[PDB]
Amino acid sequence: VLSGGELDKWEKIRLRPGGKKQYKLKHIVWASRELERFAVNPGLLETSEGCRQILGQLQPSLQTGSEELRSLYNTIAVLYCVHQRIDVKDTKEALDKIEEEQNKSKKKAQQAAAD
Amino acid sequence: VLSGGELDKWEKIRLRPGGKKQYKLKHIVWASRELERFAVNPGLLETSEGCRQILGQLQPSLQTGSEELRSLYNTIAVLYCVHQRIDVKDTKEALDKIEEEQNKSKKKAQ
Amino acid sequence: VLSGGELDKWEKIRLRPGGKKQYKLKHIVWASRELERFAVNPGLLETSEGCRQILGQLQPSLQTGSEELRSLYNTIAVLYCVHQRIDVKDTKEALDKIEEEQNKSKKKAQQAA
Repeated sequence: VLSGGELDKWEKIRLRPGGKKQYKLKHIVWASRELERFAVNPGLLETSEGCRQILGQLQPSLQTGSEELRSLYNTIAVLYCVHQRIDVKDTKEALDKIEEEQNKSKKKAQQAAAD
Repeated sequence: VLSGGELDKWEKIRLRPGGKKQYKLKHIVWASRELERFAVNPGLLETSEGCRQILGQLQPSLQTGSEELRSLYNTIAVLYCVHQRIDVKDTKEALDKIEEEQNKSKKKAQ
Repeated sequence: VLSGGELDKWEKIRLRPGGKKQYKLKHIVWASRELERFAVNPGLLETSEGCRQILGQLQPSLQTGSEELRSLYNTIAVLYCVHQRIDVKDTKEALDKIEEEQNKSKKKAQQAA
């Protein structure tokens, strides 16, 4: 899933914005076997675009989603930023970074639109 | 999920349209554990809009849907009505009560 | 799910084109157990329409689906064809058939209706 080097980046990211706990290889194994459970292809965790796709399939369920699902989604958000080379200090910065990413492109959509 | 009173109602409602058996405490718990089985939020059973979001989430998987899914759908349907103080005597009523309130949404929406 | 003649047709189909292995009884059973797990009604498997409805539901998940889902969808693709008396030699022919119908009705109920 992660290059050693992505792993090194991963293992410094904190689970919560000021927390002492950090992401670990066990969180990737979990996320992979979780996706397996929900019949999503865990091989997808190995590229940015994979992760982008998974997040899109899970995005809709977020609202009514239990914290086991939100926990899965967020793990994959952090992974995505890691594959993307987007520097984050914790999970929330991951999610913000992804959002302000979408919001930028969806403007360029509106803006490419009137051409 | 339910206050007593709210739960008093619940416990006289019959599984069937017109059969003898009724709604246990045990069915809410089941409904809760089903939801987290489906990674859906169980705290949603605690509110009417909550049950209203769940039913909306579940409503497309229903036709093709298994007996457990349809069973989960129907008790959350009843939960909803009891929650909504829109009372009823069986599931079928609670279900017509959503088919027929949903139509009041559609006829008054556009 | 299948009737004897359907099951002769079935146990004569292969999983891959010039392939050796064909569809056993074990495949109908797995797919039935798989569907109940997916909270889908296994009794749908014994009709062309139900198989149809299961496939249209599964289809959006396919692209990011695991091999378990991909294999669930393929068995059911084949099962439909059989219920339809469509003469598909392997799974590949099964899935283009599913691909043929799924766009017929997609084009229909959007640009006709």
